[PDB]
Amino acid sequence: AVPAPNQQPEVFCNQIFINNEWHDAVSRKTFPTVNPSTGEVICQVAEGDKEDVDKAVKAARAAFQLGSPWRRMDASHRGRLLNRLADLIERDRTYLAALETLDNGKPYVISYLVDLDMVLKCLRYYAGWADKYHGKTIPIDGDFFSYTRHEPVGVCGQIIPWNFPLLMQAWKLGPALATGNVVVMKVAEQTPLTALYVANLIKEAGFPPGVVNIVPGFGPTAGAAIASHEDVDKVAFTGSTEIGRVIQVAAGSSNLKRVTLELGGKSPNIIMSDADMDWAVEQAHFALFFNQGQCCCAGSRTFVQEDIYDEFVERSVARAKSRVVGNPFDSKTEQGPQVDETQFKKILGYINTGKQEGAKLLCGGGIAADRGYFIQPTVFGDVQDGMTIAKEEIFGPVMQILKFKTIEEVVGRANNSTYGLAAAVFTKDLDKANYLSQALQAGTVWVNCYDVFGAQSPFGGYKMSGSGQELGEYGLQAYTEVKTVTVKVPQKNS
Amino acid sequence: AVPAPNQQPEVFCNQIFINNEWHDAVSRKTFPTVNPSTGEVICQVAEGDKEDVDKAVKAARAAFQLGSPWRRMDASHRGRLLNRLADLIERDRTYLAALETLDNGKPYVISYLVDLDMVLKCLRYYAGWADKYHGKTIPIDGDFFSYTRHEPVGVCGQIIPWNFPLLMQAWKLGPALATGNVVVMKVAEQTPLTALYVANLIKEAGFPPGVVNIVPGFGPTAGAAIASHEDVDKVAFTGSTEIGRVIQVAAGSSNLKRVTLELGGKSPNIIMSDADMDWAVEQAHFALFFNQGQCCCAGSRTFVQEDIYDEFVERSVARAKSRVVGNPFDSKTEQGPQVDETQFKKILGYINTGKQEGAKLLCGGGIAADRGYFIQPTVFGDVQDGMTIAKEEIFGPVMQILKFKTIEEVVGRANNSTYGLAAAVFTKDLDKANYLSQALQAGTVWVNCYDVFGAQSPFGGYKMSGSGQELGEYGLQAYTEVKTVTVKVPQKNS
Amino acid sequence: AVPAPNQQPEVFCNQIFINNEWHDAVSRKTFPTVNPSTGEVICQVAEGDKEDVDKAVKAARAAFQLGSPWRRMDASHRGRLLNRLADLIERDRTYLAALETLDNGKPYVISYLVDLDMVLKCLRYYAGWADKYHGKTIPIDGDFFSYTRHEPVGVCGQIIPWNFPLLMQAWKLGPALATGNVVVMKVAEQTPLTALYVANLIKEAGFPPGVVNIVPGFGPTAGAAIASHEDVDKVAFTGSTEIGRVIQVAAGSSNLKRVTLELGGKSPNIIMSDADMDWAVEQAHFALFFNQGQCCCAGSRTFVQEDIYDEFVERSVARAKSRVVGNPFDSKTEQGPQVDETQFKKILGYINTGKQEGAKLLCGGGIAADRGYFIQPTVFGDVQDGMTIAKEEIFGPVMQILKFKTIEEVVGRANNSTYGLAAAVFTKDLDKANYLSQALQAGTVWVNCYDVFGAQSPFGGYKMSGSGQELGEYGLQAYTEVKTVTVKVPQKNS
Amino acid sequence: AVPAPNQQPEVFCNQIFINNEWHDAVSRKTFPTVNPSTGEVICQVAEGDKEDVDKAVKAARAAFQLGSPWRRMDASHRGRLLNRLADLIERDRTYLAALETLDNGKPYVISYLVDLDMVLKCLRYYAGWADKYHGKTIPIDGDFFSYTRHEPVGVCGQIIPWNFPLLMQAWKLGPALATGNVVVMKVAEQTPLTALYVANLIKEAGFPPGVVNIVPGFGPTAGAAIASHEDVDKVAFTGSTEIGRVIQVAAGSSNLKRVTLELGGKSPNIIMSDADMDWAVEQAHFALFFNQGQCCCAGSRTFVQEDIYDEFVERSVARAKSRVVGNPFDSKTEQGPQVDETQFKKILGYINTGKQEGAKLLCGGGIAADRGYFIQPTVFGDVQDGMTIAKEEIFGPVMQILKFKTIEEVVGRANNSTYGLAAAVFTKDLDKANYLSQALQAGTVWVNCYDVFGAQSPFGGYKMSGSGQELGEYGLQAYTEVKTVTVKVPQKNS
Ligand SMILES: NC(=O)c1ccc[n+]([C@@H]2O[C@H](COP(=O)([O-])OP(=O)(O)OC[C@H]3O[C@@H](n4cnc5c(N)ncnc54)[C@H](O)[C@@H]3O)[C@@H](O)[C@H]2O)c1
Ligand SMILES: [Mg+2]
Ligand SMILES: [Mg+2]
Ligand SMILES: [Mg+2]
Ligand SMILES: [Mg+2]
Ligand code: NA
Ligand code: NA
Ligand code: NA
Ligand code: NA
Repeated sequence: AVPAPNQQPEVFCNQIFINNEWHDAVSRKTFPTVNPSTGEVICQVAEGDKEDVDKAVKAARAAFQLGSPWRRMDASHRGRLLNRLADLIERDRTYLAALETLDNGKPYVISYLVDLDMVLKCLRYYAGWADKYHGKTIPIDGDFFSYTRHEPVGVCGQIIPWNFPLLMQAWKLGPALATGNVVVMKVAEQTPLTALYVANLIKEAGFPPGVVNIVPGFGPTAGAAIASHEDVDKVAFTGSTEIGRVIQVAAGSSNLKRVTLELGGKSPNIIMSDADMDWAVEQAHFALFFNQGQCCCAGSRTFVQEDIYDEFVERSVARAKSRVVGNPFDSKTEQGPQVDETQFKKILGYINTGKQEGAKLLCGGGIAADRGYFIQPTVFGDVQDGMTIAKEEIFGPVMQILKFKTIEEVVGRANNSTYGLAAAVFTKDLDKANYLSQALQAGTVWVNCYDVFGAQSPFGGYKMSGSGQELGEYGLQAYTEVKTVTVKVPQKNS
Repeated sequence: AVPAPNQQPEVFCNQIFINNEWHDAVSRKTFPTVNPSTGEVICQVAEGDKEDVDKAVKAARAAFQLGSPWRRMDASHRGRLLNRLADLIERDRTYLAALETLDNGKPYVISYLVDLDMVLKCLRYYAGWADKYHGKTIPIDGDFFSYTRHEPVGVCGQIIPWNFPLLMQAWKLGPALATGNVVVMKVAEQTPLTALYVANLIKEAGFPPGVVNIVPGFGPTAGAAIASHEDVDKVAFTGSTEIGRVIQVAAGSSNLKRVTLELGGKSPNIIMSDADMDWAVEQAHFALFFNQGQCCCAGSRTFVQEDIYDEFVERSVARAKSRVVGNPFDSKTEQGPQVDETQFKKILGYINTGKQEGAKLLCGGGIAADRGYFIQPTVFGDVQDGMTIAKEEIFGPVMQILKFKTIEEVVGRANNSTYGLAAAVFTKDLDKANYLSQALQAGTVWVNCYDVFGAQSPFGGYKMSGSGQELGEYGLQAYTEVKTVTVKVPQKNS
Repeated sequence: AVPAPNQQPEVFCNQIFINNEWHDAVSRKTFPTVNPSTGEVICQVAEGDKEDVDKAVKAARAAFQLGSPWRRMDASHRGRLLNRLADLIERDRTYLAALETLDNGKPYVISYLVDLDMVLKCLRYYAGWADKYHGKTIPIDGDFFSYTRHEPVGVCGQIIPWNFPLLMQAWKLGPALATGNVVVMKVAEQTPLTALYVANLIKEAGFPPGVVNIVPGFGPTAGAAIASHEDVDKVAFTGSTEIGRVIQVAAGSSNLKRVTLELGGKSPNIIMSDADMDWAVEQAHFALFFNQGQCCCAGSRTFVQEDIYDEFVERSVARAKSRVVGNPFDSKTEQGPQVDETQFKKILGYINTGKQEGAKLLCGGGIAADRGYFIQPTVFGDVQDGMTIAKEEIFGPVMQILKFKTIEEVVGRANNSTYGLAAAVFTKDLDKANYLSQALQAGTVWVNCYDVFGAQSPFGGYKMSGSGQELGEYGLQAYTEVKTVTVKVPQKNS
Repeated sequence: AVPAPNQQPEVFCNQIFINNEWHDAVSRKTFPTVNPSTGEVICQVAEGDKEDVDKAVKAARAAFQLGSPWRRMDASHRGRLLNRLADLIERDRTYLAALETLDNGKPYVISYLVDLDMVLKCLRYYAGWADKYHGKTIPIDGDFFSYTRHEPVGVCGQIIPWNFPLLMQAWKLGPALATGNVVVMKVAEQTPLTALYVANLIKEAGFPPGVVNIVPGFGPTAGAAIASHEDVDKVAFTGSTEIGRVIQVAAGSSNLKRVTLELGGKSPNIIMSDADMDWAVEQAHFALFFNQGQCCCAGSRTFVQEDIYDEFVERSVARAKSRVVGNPFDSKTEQGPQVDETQFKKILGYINTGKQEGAKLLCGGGIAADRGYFIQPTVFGDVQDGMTIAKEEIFGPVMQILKFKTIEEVVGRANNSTYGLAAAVFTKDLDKANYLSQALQAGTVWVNCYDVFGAQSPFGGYKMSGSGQELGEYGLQAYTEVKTVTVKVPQKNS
């Protein structure tokens, strides 16, 4: 049961958030954010740059000073605040889901039942961790008492993408705040609105001024200002592999701040001959097409055993042809438009490359509408490992189906990639499942399912898909500093 | 590759071990220990009673005094001592394996390749834990610094059975010593020899006097004296459910000492129709017959799906008929004699009980030799849940095979038992394996295998099979006391 | 800011709670609960006995069946339910604090700002643990995949005392429900009201019928029925050392159910010569007199260094003389009446004993009013270790002041006790603090403070003060069963 | 008791170690390693460069292949191998200590009693961790079974400095090998010998070929090749802050390999007026002068409270003047030469800068011998924060003594640094110790002691002193990859 959406939600926040106050950019400049379903400008938003980042960093540093309200606050109380924030987001769920759809393009039904639900679950999960991430008392040699304190890392710069605006903001705020850090967040230029509204809720929840600061703006300006800042202790980045390299170099060239990266992928989804056919087809469809194909862990290489290849393909094509593309506010819409014009064109370019290289176009392949950035659900069959569409992240509704024969063969082909974010295996056999989950070089391996995320389970990639993890207890590590205190004692006893 | 055994190993230790020295019982009484393969007395052993236990507890208490060598010793050094003990045991491996077989009856090849290997692995595993079981620093509300110290419980009474003499001794000493406790061990009257020789190695390894004290003797005397002692802080017991009750009652009626119990079982081994037949038959045989059937976790209820029942039974009977029973020092021997006359008679009684209640005797069913306590591998078919042989622990070479139709049905039947030590499932299906491992109410569930123990994995029972665990990190909990220290500080900061 | 109390709160719940419904006792019998401030009957409460306990256990067992709503519920949702209960309790905070004061006797200001605050913080802390108590994946030897599942123990019997009705209920429900167990709680006959009202909130919060069942009644009847029940998996008991022994014996004599105990103490509060005089005096007063002296961890052995003894005593006597005893609903009242006539007489008897044995009566020593169970704040000086009042738990407003000379002396005297629940050290010296905190044999050692509890920090005693812990992560151990699942795999790799 | 050293130990290993074999550099080029006590060449060593690093990486990658002996080896066995390596190093303890002193310059007595002892303790500690670093089973929402596997990161490049040759190699190999990774180590050009001999012991211990590969050579050649290698998964660097930046940039510019840095510091050692004078003076001396002042965590900023400044300085000067500088093989020698000519000159330059900026030269200040690189123990008084010697790491026998008045003041001055490796506090006061340990921004804070390291306690820096940690359980995090496996199950239950 989904409440009727306001297809034209009002925008209340569109400025820079610092010290719980709204500010215009120092330059007074603004940039437009577009509704991808219509191609029309929603509103103007303050264009933050270096000077604005500097103001935000100083406010974060001030809020992080020893003896400040945020530093003195009981850990259990930080949890109370995260829970309060969640309650506020839930109060405004119908509104936020509509705003998310308007700015991003994803179906309102999904924004409401999925994105918003996950935001709530993630913040409430981390609220619980606030007073539970213990340090240790260590039995070192000699007459000493030794223990560790798990202290906050400090001023954390967080740069997020546009595919899951509210969820990415929650994935970053949750562990950072639970562990007592202060934040300077740079939201994506394509989707800054929902995050800004949440900042209003952060203030309402009672978080001390300076604890969370949000600077909307571009990458080479605001984003780079955060990465190269001399007083930013750590930077968490989620986005393209290309910018990930830029971020790591900026950190090494500035103050050696700590860096964590969540990059893209070209995740293999392996269908063994003994899989449940109906289930495997629907899951492989979901694996690739979810969120207009704009998922880092999208199952973009669908490997199907030869004995079931023909039937699997035939059913996959039928499902892709039946997928409803249209107005994201319409309850029947399964697929909305791509996020912007740049992405829209990039996808069309990859489709053209697929055709040129000899992949078999089975359905779709072009624009789905005259207005907005809509693309038809596209399926390529007989894809080979050396093809561009089999190697590069398309980030669109373009499915690649490859044929294989043996389990030893598919392991090697699946692993022959510079990416290692996720992978999946569909089979009824115990031994095959264990053999594959162990052998696949990926941060997450799903068995008989796909895109199953939980605030409790970590999500991080291997190889060039990034470093470190998000969600779960592991997510707390990157936001913690370890201090060992070793005290001389009169006579140590067990 | 097994070294030739000395079939008549000399006995060097047969007294009470206290403060690293050998003592006769205060009464000067001795008891004979019998070789179960011949029915002849090996030698006499000091018969410890209450007064001897009192001496041992006082020695253990003195060695646990604050400032003592054992209390001041670095945790890493306790690990060094455990590793040294393991090296000494390995040096005398061939001798210990033969002495184990002489007093217990198990095949020398098994004593050498299994028992001794597992003793070495247990001690070395625990040596590694000595300096890694950390306490915690806790983010409590207010201006305080709060942390916990993981201290030793103190004087630990350990009462062990006779089925795995050396191994049970190691399972008890490993975690207790790794955490800095002191021990008063009461070994089984049927198999005291190997543990007394290890005491000699404990002294040789460098353990301070009083850290380990061993008192051979009977149960209602020496064992009860430990359970009811006013200065024993904890008692660990492994044996019959019946004596487990007496122990817990003795603890409650004396000084409320902490108690952990490892009792018996009637473990269900479930063979689904899609299982690997050959593997399942051999493993089911091993699951029940291992160690002359004297295993707490013996797969004494073999449930077989109806479609493969006939074939499974036919193959199980052939395997049981081919099992070689004889002199345990002979390399061809698969099964030695039962531990003693009492058990021998108990098993014969159970065999007769099975015949009387209508179970189908398929093979064996009688005495296998003139001398010693040898029983023929026995298999009962068409066993029903309400039969006594399907409910009570026989602890002998007597197999029960039951027929079932569905997975839902077998779950209920397998769980309808007052015991819950272990269980197993043989199937090739992923979902059946996961459905069963979750649904089975047992401490350990094996999938496509049986009796697979690792020093790293915990082992404990559910229901009336006991409480607490042994092996792994979990085995350290019962040997640790948690002290919280909460300090007022000028101003608490994250 | 404390809201004006309803000095005569209406009673809405006074029956047996089973399956989210109210029931009279099978016998139809009821017992009166008295207001300790007036000595008058508040109302009648159903008198649960064995047959009632039998009904509650059956309800709990049914609610725990595999596939039930409580068993299938996501761990995170158990957390949501606990947070909801907390919210309901906060909504009815004013009412609950008043009802607590009416049935128990403690000052309403304290019930509201201390007890209710702690109930909320306990339930909210444990709600956060629901989905965070992980099992392990273990690198066992050989070609196997081994892991542990932390499952609920099952039907947990919880018998609680009268000193902190609401808090004791929270301390028990929090960890038990966070881990998915079902409960059959037997509240104290002296204070059954507030717990019964919370049962109504449990139902309102949405917990499935049978998850929490409450049986008001007497000890030897309802309490013993739970301890000896054949289908209760675990029993947690908080109360007298005497009954603790009965519980452990009942468990061993019945079904070997798991047992944890929290008994009394005779906690030493050590004031060194360099301590802050003013702080130490107020804290020692608090340590002993808090909650009408009805605390298990009361600092009932105040050790004071000779050089500051005279001054400390002088100041301690003045503070005791100024302590306001009267109507608990009056904002000026610091000390309410003792819980009942039995306790009232026991305390007066101890005071007589103190005078007979030569302790120096410095103030108080008699009845404080002709109505209710009020006792004057009493202080005994020059107390010696061998005195009855220095060894036995008085549980009243009777303070013992002892003189000592050296640090080695005080450590031994503090440790020369059958109890070991808590201890405290007041000093400005680093080394003295560390020397004492390590040497004192107590579950909790406070430094420059007393009675500092946090939901995050564990609380459990040493020696005869109990076994196991409550609060913190450690509290989850006793409510968890560990299952090892070991699966044969094709080829294990790191 | 230290065995008499061989003052001219023979060199057995001086080549590149790959696949358990010795190779000359592909270019055939060699470089001389100098004895810092005489200034003479000890021997030539193969000069590894990019091509050699390429061979090492291929060897490491081949040893890491799924199905390889190293990958299939039981975790417990990796522990056995580390323990065996430790035994071999202990067998050759006397020789190794001598060789260390010959190549490095530190006193032989220290090499034997400190360095070798810590190497043994480090390796044995990590051997224990091999089969104890568990993954987790997670209670995620929905009908799924989710767990994590802690897998090795893979090919780890390790670049180490010259101050503690053997210990640095151990600190690196211990955690890397315990977690199943493979190594390509680049030892310091100034001290390559001991590491190369240990490589021989690694082969003897039984480690599979290619698990550990050592490439002696220069930094911009061999070092940079590892940091920029496309097939190196992680790089761990210990050294100058300047090269740390180079490493991080090379990583971001190459394959986004994971990076951990262990840089220098300017650690504050704070002496409060209530400190034990004699203890504080000796410890402050040790803090700074240890290992020729060549310690990253050297107490190079000795803050002394004004009331005790004069006496402290006076006593410090006396101690520095009596410190014996000479032949490291002579038992009376407390300080040997500096590692090389470059360091020797840099230190002399800093002493010159100290005199020029107005620091009061109290003793020493020049060359201590005609031969080798010996420098007189130098002490500067009245040092100000803005001085060069007060800000830059000198890495020599040059002590800075600063005066302060208040605790609040020293906290600010101590923290006003770009570094944050360590700090110390000398005081008898409990509150002062807790106030400072919390307030100091450093990875390690010692209280009434200095340079207290334990294999159990983690060691890592804050700010520009590095990221990540070494030693303890924390040291395993950087060498582990986390894989999440999420499996669809029929019906999840608690
Ligand atoms: N859990 C097991 O691994 C295990 C082991 C051996 C036997 N059992 C079961 O026990 C049945 C009977 O064998 P048992 O008589 O040798 O077992 P048991 O319980 O009597 O003896 C085991 C240990 O406890 C000591 N003990 C005996 N009476 C005692 C007492 N009153 N107080 C304290 N300690 C006492 C024994 O001397 C021995 O050391 C077997 O047939 C089998 O079913 C179980
Ligand atoms: Mg870009
Ligand atoms: Mg018996
Ligand atoms: Mg009573
Ligand atoms: Mg350099
Ligand atoms: Na937009
Ligand atoms: Na025997
Ligand atoms: Na009452
Ligand atoms: Na050198």
